Amino acid sequence: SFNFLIYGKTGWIGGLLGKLCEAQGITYTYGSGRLQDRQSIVADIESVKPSHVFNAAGVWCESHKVETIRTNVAGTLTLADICREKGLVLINYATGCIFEYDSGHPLGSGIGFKEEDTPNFTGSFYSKTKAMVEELLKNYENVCTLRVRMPISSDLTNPRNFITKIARYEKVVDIPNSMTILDELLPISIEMAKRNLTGIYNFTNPGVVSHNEILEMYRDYIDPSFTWKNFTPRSNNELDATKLKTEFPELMSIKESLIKFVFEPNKK
Amino acid sequence: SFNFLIYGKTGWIGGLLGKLCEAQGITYTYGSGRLDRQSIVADIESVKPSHVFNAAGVTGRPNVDWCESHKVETIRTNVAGTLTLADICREKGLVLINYATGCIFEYDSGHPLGSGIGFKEEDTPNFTGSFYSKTKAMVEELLKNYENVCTLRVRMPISSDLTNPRNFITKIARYEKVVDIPNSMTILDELLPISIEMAKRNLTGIYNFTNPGVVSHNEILEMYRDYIDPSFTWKNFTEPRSNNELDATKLKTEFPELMSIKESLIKFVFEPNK
Ligand SMILES: [Cl-]
Ligand SMILES: [Cl-]
Ligand SMILES: [Zn+2]
Ligand SMILES: [Zn+2]
Ligand SMILES: [Zn+2]
Ligand SMILES: [Zn+2]
Ligand SMILES: [Zn+2]
Ligand SMILES: [Zn+2]
Repeated sequence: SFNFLIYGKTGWIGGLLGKLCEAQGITYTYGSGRLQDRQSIVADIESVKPSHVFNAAGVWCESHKVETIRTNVAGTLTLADICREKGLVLINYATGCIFEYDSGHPLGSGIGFKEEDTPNFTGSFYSKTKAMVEELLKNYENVCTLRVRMPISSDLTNPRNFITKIARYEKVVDIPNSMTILDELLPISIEMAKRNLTGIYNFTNPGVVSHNEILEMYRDYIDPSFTWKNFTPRSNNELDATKLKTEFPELMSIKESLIKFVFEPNKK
Repeated sequence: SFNFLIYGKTGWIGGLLGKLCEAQGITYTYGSGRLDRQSIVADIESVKPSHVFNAAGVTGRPNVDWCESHKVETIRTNVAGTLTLADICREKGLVLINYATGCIFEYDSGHPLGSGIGFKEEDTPNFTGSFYSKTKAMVEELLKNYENVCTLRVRMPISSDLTNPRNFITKIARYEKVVDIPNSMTILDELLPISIEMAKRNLTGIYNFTNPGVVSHNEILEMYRDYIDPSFTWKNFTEPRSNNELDATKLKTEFPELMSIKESLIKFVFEPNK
């Protein structure tokens, strides 16, 4: 009944999805093909005959911008199109870092950006390009787009993990941010496929956390001797968790979720 | 020396291009490939072109309903296909002449109606409420990253062929009332040859690609009347389409012989149709 075609095997979310699909006992296969060409994708689909498809491909000179366009724009739009022609729900792993605190959603307010909102942080190429694709993907009834931010998981060896970035910085800033606890949200995303959810979902845990709060948990739970300094353009914001929370009332707030899925199992 | 790969034989400009290459003795070929990399990659190796022309659409105001199937259809060809084509050309060192739209700008506080102040290449599209408009702006902004691509902003394209329903003149001449707004416009008969020359000169970046100056719908209809049908009649509105002027400085500097709409209209469109 359930059969998953997944793109991005050499990737963080891609790999974790594979391991998730073992322990869940779900049939899955990693897309051999390349997003850059439609021929590949059509083949994979017709060969694998998937019920759902997952896109975890992806996450500035010309060469690297062009490369990103080829995979994040052309490629993502092509997969979306094919999956639509075929009737397949496409889970599209994307970014929430296209918003930033502003006059209508001020730092410290509790008012988060909603799914329906216009991306207000689009100066950087990556940010703009990500906003462009998200806007375009709205016209694809089958696509479900997930706004992931500053992904964190239970494994601190991962240089991509946000906690291990912050515990490395010389000085750090202290700004509350919406973040994605992978261990919790990734099983949730799989459930979203099963329920055939589509549209945009902010895909962070509800509530916000700052670097100081995360470094405090880090010192207490995993290195009691740890020390950091504070400062006496990146994205900072809250995403509104309402829509994702309505569909998934078991979803945990960040601190509470950092404690269970990340810090308690790494205690030392 | 020259060998052109052209996309869009189906369409207005793409058809016109082919005829110009015939008339000028330039070897050209229309691409079989659907804008499917491998399909395009095949064309480039089969044709071994010196330059590539993307007229894959759409010539002018298009043009149907904006439902999902229709929006998606433009995204597949005008976004993913155009970006795929630009990519392959860039990898291969090939210059790509991309025919596109100027109808992504609108009269504003800093470029007011009647001011003679026109939008520049560098300017940020300010008319992007509608899907088509936002989408073409997106692609245009993205194409800025492909140094081999030459984006041309064509507005309300016009031909000496007054029988062609795509021609802006015959649209307006066939309508009951009309809006009368000064606009920048493109005389294909004059401007299409120039685009062949831009390719020859390996030009790149964005060019506003309308004739210098503006005409209103009325100034045009009056010329229709005195040149083709003196018995012609029309009323106005007393009561959203893109209305703007496009700065022609950059195109004129590169092409001094470029004429303004009115004189270009007279010479290319109306006089050889008396
Ligand atoms: Cl708002
Ligand atoms: Cl400006
Ligand atoms: Zn680089
Ligand atoms: Zn980020
Ligand atoms: Zn809001
Ligand atoms: Zn137009
Ligand atoms: Zn200006
Ligand atoms: Zn280069």
